[PDB]
Amino acid sequence: MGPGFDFAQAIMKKNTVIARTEKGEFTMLGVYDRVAVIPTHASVGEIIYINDVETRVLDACALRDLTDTNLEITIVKLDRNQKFRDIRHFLPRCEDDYNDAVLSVHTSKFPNMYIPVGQVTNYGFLNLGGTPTHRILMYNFPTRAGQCGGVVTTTGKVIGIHVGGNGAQGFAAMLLHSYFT
Repeated sequence: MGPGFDFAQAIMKKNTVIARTEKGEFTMLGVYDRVAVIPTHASVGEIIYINDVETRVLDACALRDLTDTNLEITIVKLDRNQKFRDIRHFLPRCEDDYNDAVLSVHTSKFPNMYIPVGQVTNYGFLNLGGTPTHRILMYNFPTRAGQCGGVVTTTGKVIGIHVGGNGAQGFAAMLLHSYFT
């Protein structure tokens, strides 16, 4: 509908796949080469389904900060025959707050879904499902089951992936450029 939705669509149309684990179907962001991200609660194993095709997992790393605190991001290298468009230049370098973000989801349950979530707070610490988590972004939208892995964007930046909510707020894990050197 406007330039925020334009940037979000451009990311969804080229840099997402549908990932299925034993814990559900997730929006999965491809970042560069065969490297993608997914919420750590997806419990990625040795095999994952990518657009309903059986795919070997070459590597999976559940990120933690240097205090050994959960970040809720798993970086996955896929045994896929095709590379993603490199979007690392759209990743922020530092923790920040944002205006006018969009959350975009693409699954069997929610195809072509886009949500203007408004202002995004650097929330920091969250007890996420009982697990102490750092580098959390918050937005005041009543996000639902089926939105985990959703991509959070502003114009020109890919800033996080949706990892949870409390019924009134939604929470995303930050993406930082330094995760993908």
